[PDB]
Amino acid sequence: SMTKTSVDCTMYICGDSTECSNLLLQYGSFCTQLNRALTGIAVEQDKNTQEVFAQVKQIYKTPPIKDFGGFNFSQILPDPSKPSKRSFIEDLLFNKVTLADAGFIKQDLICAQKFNGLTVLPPLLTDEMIAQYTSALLAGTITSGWTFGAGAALQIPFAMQMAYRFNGIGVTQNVLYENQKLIANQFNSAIGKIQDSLSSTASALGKLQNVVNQNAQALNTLVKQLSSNFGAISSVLNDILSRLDKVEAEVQIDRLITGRLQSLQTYVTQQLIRAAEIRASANLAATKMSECVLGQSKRVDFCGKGYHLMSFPQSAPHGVVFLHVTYV
Amino acid sequence: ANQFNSAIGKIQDSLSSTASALGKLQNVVNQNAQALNTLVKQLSSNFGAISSVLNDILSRLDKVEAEVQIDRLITGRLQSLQTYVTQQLIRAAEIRASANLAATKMSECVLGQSKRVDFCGKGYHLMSFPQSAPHGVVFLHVTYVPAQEKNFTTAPAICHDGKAHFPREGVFVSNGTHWFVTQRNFYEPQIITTDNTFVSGNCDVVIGIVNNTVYDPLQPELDSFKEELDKYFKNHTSP
Amino acid sequence: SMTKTSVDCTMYICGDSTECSNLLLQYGSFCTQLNRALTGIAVEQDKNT
Amino acid sequence: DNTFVSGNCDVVIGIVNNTVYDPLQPELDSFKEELDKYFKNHTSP
Amino acid sequence: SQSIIAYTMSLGAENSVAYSNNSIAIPTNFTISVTTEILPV
Ligand SMILES: *[C@@H]1O[C@H](CO)[C@@H](O[C@@H]2O[C@H](CO)[C@@H](O[C@H]3O[C@H](CO)[C@@H](O)[C@H](O)[C@@H]3O)[C@H](O)[C@H]2NC(C)=O)[C@H](O)[C@H]1NC(C)=O
Ligand SMILES: *[C@@H]1O[C@H](CO)[C@@H](O[C@@H]2O[C@H](CO)[C@@H](O[C@H]3O[C@H](CO)[C@@H](O)[C@H](O)[C@@H]3O)[C@H](O)[C@H]2NC(C)=O)[C@H](O)[C@H]1NC(C)=O
Ligand SMILES: *[C@@H]1O[C@H](CO)[C@@H](O[C@@H]2O[C@H](CO)[C@@H](O[C@H]3O[C@H](CO)[C@@H](O)[C@H](O)[C@@H]3O)[C@H](O)[C@H]2NC(C)=O)[C@H](O)[C@H]1NC(C)=O
Ligand SMILES: *[C@@H]1O[C@H](CO[C@@H]2O[C@@H](C)[C@@H](O)[C@@H](O)[C@@H]2O)[C@@H](O[C@@H]2O[C@H](CO)[C@@H](O)[C@H](O)[C@H]2NC(C)=O)[C@H](O)[C@H]1NC(C)=O
Ligand SMILES: *[C@@H]1O[C@H](CO)[C@@H](O[C@@H]2O[C@H](CO)[C@@H](O)[C@H](O)[C@H]2NC(C)=O)[C@H](O)[C@H]1NC(C)=O
Ligand SMILES: *[C@@H]1O[C@H](CO)[C@@H](O[C@@H]2O[C@H](CO)[C@@H](O)[C@H](O)[C@H]2NC(C)=O)[C@H](O)[C@H]1NC(C)=O
Ligand SMILES: *[C@@H]1O[C@H](CO)[C@@H](O)[C@H](O)[C@H]1NC(C)=O
Ligand SMILES: *[C@@H]1O[C@H](CO)[C@@H](O)[C@H](O)[C@H]1NC(C)=O
Ligand SMILES: *[C@@H]1O[C@H](CO)[C@@H](O)[C@H](O)[C@H]1NC(C)=O
Ligand SMILES: *[C@@H]1O[C@H](CO)[C@@H](O)[C@H](O)[C@H]1NC(C)=O
Repeated sequence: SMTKTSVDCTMYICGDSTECSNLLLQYGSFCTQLNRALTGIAVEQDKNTQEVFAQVKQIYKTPPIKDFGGFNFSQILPDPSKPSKRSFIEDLLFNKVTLADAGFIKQDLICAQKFNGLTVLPPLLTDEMIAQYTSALLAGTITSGWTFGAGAALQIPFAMQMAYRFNGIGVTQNVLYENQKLIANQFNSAIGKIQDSLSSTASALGKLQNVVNQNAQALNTLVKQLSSNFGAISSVLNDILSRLDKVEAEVQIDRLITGRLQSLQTYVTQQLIRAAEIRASANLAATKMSECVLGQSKRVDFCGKGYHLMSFPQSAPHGVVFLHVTYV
Repeated sequence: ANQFNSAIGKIQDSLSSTASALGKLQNVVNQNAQALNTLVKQLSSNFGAISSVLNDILSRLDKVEAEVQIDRLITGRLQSLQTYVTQQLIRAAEIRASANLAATKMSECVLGQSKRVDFCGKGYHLMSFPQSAPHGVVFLHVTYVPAQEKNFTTAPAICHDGKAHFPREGVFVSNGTHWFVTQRNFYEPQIITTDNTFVSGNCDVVIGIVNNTVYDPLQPELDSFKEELDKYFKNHTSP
Repeated sequence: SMTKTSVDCTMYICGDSTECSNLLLQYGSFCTQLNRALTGIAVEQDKNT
Repeated sequence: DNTFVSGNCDVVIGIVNNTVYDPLQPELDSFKEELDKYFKNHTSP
Repeated sequence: SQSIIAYTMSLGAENSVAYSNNSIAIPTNFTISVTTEILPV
């Protein structure tokens, strides 16, 4: 997803001016459509979120015994001891991105945004509920293989599922069992290298961070356009109205509407186009969830580089992460 | 055949009574109709000019005064069309992405048998049938879905003769007393014959292996050949 | 990938004139907004390739 | 068991020679020697 | 006596899969299902 926003167009242009509102009416419904177009964007952020994460209709829980044949999901399963029931790797990913607000109770860029009718809206599914769908998607996988996608959940021993997996990559099921302790240790070592990576490096989440950075910056740009003259005698609306009479104001105010209104249509164009970038990224993420997490993929390099075994999802700010597990 | 006919009955009955189903195609028709209405309603906007109507400014003003008014209505109607065309260009790319998706699903689900999970609808994919719609396509996707599961003890491999044995296709299960080999996607048990199974190495290495005898279906074909033989010998002792 | 493009918004709008460039300052950040829009595309043409 | 057959040995460019086992063969062979022992003992009476 | 109510959404039926190191579920019967899909063209 990207950040939800809404923009009280009449506050943005005309913050507490009856005059500016009466003149803004001369351009008919331009604000209405802008409200409707940001509404179209905002509905589809929850669609995008729900398609990626609600790919199951049951909230599967792991058994309390970790009898998984040596593989150590304790770093990707729920930590019960944290109120956010996220994994080890999730709690790294949530530290790495530092969100400029999400709508968590206002009672700084975002004070200015609020005072110009720009509001960040809360997402439909909370980071806890996303972590829960993610916990279910994972807890199904390590107990039920691909079957929990294709119908009712069917239990299977994890080492037996991995045998079928190996058949999926064109490797015969004895090869797993004759090396099972090694295969567990390599998986455990690899999960350890994702931790040791993500904890250390400052460049990893650039793909998500650049989306957030643009959302922040475009709101900051749309704020900063309020400081322009557009050739009027001030950028401050009241410094016009408290200086000039009614007739002489209408020139200056029409200049500010000519500016500000183009300032919104520009942003809402940028946001729409941006939304098409994210809608594709979400439709892809839902596809990878379907085929790599609920499945095993015979598509080359589709589920990370190498012959695909399985994938584990993890949530991140405005995003998802796929731990793709592969035989090389 | 009955379950398919029945589930096509369920398709008809579904779309017979409820309005909400075609809401995707209704939303494409509604946005296109909405935007044309919204564009038309901009012909009512003043843009500060003394009318919405071009011909009234030309019914009342001369060339010197009318240009200062007409240029307003030009500026604001051009901006209304620059907006509608930016919106429709953006929307049109949503429809393009959907048209590439609808062709890709035609390609792999109707002309084929997809192995992509949850692409051609839920279940394991058997086949799909296309149907037209106003500005769309409807796929009737047909899927096999497992229904009635039974708990079994299961084993990765069997030990019969120090050698470890594995299914060539399928899995081993116990009904709680006897070991059988069966296909992974449907319970149909069979005797663990040397034809259902292949061998690799010895039973020291396989974590969670067990003990169970493996039937070589050639053995009694020769042991019946041996009792056929030993009676030909008993006979031949008589003359 | 398509041709990368980038624009001097002052040289397109107000080419060889300070006089126009002053009247453009009144509109503020828009030229940099356009530049970023084009610099975004231009990075993505390398990325696509 | 591992292999399937088609055609005689000319048609396959880059063909080779290697003794191919039949796991049925020594099973009928060790049975031919057991049987051979039977035959012989029936000579003794 | 109908009124608008507001609630924390339930996400679906909560479950615990009957996993163990030696247990499998294999299906003895199956349903053939037909699902509609609608797309813009
Ligand atoms: C586990 O699966 C086994 C195979 O289905 C099953 O054992 C089978 O039980 C039937 C009777 O219910 C036997 O049928 C035979 O019974 C006697 C044998 O002398 C005859 O009078 C009958 O004509 C018929 O031949 C099968 O012989 C028997 N098979 C085996 C391999 O023992 C078990 O009962 C199943 N276990 C459970 C707990 O259900
Ligand atoms: C599964 O079946 C196997 C074959 O019956 C069985 O193996 C047998 O285990 C016994 C007990 O350990 C061995 O008995 C000998 O143990 C040592 C030598 O290894 C000697 O010092 C003792 O005096 C005694 O003779 C058998 O030799 C051994 N044979 C084979 C071929 O394995 C397994 O124990 C069985 N496992 C289960 C889980 O039931
Ligand atoms: C691979 O093994 C084959 C079997 O040993 C072998 O074939 C044999 O080739 C020789 C030499 O050409 C033949 O010898 C006869 O050749 C003609 C008749 O074809 C006669 O006029 C000669 O006097 C001579 O008897 C064998 O008859 C032939 N037999 C068979 C069954 O193939 C191949 O030559 C070997 N190839 C390689 C690459 O080693
Ligand atoms: C498959 O078995 C599990 C549990 O294993 C069995 O549970 C005992 C009741 C008994 O049969 C033992 O020999 C086994 O160890 C079943 O899980 C139970 O499901 C019911 C609801 O249907 C629930 O009330 C119980 O608490 C569950 N028990 C446990 C231990 O998980 C499961 O339902 C069985 N599936 C089928 C299809 O029979
Ligand atoms: C799975 O690996 C984790 C480490 O990633 C193990 O958890 C650690 O256990 C040791 C010993 O009790 C503690 O000192 C650490 O503080 C634990 N780390 C964390 C992050 O919890 C866990 O024990 C391993 N599981 C198995 C079955 O060996
Ligand atoms: C598999 O399930 C089907 C139903 O989906 C079963 O068929 C029904 O069986 C009962 C009697 O057992 C009949 O009253 C119904 O009329 C049958 N329905 C149909 C569609 O024929 C079927 O018997 C089950 N088979 C197995 C092997 O479990
Ligand atoms: C399964 O694991 C338990 C310990 O959790 C062990 O006691 C039991 O013997 C194991 N059974 C098999 C078939 O591996
Ligand atoms: C035994 O072999 C003799 C020939 O040596 C034959 O005539 C007779 O029918 C055989 N009897 C049986 C029971 O096979
Ligand atoms: C392979 O190439 C070599 C030359 O390096 C040639 O002598 C030989 O006959 C070729 N064999 C086959 C089966 O192509
Ligand atoms: C012949 O075989 C019998 C068993 O059928 C055996 O008792 C006897 O000792 C054998 N005699 C010889 C000479 O091999």
